[PDB]
Amino acid sequence: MLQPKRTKFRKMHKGRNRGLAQGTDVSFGSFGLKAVGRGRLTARQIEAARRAMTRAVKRQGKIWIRVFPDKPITEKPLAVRMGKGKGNVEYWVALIQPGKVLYEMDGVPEELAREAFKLAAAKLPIKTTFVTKTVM
Amino acid sequence: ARIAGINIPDHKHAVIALTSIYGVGKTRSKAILAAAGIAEDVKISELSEGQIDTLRDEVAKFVVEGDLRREISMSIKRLMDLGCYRGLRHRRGLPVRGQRTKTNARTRKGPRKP
Amino acid sequence: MDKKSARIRRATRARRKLQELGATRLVVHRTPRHIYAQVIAPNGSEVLVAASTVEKAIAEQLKYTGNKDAAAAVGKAVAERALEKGIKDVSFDRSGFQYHGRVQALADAAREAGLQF
Amino acid sequence: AKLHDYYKDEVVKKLMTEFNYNSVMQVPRVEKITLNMGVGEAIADKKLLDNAAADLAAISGQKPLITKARKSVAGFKIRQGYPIGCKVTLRGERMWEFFERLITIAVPRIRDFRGLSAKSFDGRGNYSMGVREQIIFPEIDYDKVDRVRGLDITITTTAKSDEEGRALLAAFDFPFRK
Amino acid sequence: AKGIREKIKLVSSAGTGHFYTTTKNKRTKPEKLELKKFDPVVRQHVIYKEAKIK
RNA sequence: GCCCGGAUAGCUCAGUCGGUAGAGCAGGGGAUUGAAAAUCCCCGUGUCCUUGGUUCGAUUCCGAGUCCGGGCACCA
RNA sequence: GUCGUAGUCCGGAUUGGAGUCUGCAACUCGACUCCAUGAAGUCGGAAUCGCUAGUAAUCGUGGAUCAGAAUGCCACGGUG
RNA sequence: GGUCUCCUCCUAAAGAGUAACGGAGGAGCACGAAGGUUGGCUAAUCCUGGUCGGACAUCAGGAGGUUAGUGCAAUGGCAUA
Repeated sequence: MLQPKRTKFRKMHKGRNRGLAQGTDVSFGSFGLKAVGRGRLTARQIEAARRAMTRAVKRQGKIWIRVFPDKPITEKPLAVRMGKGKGNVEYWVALIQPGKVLYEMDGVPEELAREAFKLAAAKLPIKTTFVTKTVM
Repeated sequence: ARIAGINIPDHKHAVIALTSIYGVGKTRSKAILAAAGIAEDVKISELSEGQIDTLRDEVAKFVVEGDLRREISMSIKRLMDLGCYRGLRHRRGLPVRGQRTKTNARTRKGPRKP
Repeated sequence: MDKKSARIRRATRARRKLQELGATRLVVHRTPRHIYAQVIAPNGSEVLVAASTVEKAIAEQLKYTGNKDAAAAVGKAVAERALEKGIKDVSFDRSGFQYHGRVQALADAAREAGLQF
Repeated sequence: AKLHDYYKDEVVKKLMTEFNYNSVMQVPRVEKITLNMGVGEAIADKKLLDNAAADLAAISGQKPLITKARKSVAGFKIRQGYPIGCKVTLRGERMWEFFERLITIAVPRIRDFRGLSAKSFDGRGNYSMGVREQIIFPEIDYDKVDRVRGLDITITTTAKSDEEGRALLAAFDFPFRK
Repeated sequence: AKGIREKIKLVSSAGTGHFYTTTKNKRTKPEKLELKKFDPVVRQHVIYKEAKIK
């Protein structure tokens, strides 16, 4: 929903490397933004994605984007490599190809959400199953 | 020395030790000192004839000690002699105000009779 | 009892089946009215047994009155003598719950001429 | 003895008709009571209030339990180990005793008496009594009271439900208000 | 560890026989008293008052 | 950036094996003075720097943070 | 004659209950009566005031103001 | 600067084991009992009631199911406890 790359509340560890695979989802609201093409949101992106999902029309409509981070990173200044890794301060959500955005409101959204896609990290179609018989 | 007779409240604040009298309370013993000038922070001793005795003046306005109780015991009986529920309960040591005499009423009824 | 639970030491020894295995038990029962007993091979052969009050024995309803060390004792006697074979084989009587009075009279009723410990 | 008989003899059959079952077994029975005082001295529970059970003891006629404590560290300066209780329960014949010694003697002991709390049934049948002090059940020289931290007591019964009850208690109980 | 306050060593001993048996103890905790059984060179157990007798 | 220490009353500071914390000053109310001081009497409204944890319970104990202070950042 | 050194048979503040008299009228804000309540106070640091004889000390009595709110003020005498 | 022994978990590719100045913590004890055995007993927490409560104190029933407790880390284990 939001990102604020709100930390997962606090710490409890902060390590692990990476590894991606396959997406796992459908829809919840009405309009959607399918992922496709592996990658990882800078989290800071989700903020940029949302901050842009409302310019002309008021905050009207229920925007619900649904992807949750949890993934500290960490980097190193201009130093050698004691292989520890300083703080994280980045947070790159793992995103393989799920797809998550919701614009609970009747309208044209395509040209609306795509207005924010360029902010995203990679390419991502739309597709919107207003409803449900796809999956029991 | 005892103001309203008997009991000499000594070595304590005025009002606080004034209530010693079997008739006045935290408020009453207080309301009297005002029109008496006598402060509360002053121990009865600290006072003088024109201080401690003066208190014994504006005290004859209210009823106190012995007869106060008697005048009440009788007044009580006045309404209690009548076959009213209150009396019928007053002469049995049962709550006449509005408590559950069916249980929990030690101080009311009296000791336990198992 | 068993109502409130079963998660009690009452089952601790009943698992005599392990190690002791061959070790046979008596079980013995309370049930205010009777006492029961029965003796079977551990678990590998429940296809064994003894006798409870077994009404028919001398009369028809096992003509006995009482339940103290009097009736309780005979309550075992039958399983005992009737199971003469098993005695030296070392059985065991499993308290079930408590080892006092009724079950005692039942257990010891066997110790006399039977169940060599 | 005293009162236990009022039960079968002039108490069972009222219930057998009112509410109306068919088994003199389903007739609402009275399990027990269990008294117990409470508030203990966080620090002072020792000489102070050990004579607190001395009362509940003879008041019932048994041996108090004084109980213990199941609370850890958090805000109250006690660490799950002190006595601070009494308990004392009666289900035996001596249960009817303390009964025939309640309704009759001092259910009505305080000037603020008027009956028993209507709305105090445990939700399924039993009722928790309370009251705050005095002895109400004299059997002491009475020149020694140290306002011994009151009395709770909660008569336990096989009452099926809240209102199913009431009519049970409401059948000897000469004290209960109106 | 070897703080003269906490756990120390208990030489222990028996009554006539010249055995040993060792173990640990304390100091502040009630002491200046001890005795168990333990089995000697041979035979029966008994005695073994060790050091610090009742 | 690195290591070591400080953070307690308005100021400057002292203090605690873990449960209710102080001093000098300033401040305040009396006093004495013609009036100010100086002096005399009586007075602490401290969330013990922040945030996590141990605990029944944390100013105290454990980890981290900000801030200050001392030292250091060298060959190149 | 009593009570016998306790917070009392001391001292009366306070409060409650209900009452009187003034005056249109007494909640705010009155004097007093009865009943009950009966506190502080067990003579007071630092420091400070008056008093040289009918004085200080203590005990009452009256009056001005005034419808009715005096322990204040003015005044009188007893004991000393 | 930090670390040099030992104990727990991840890395560690579902038998062992395997590294890095890799990610997190603990030990350098305690205990005449905190061991042995025998007999016996089961959490935490919430709901309704209960005097001395107004968040939690002992009592009563109910929901009461490793979410309790394990002498000290973590893992594993524990009701036959």
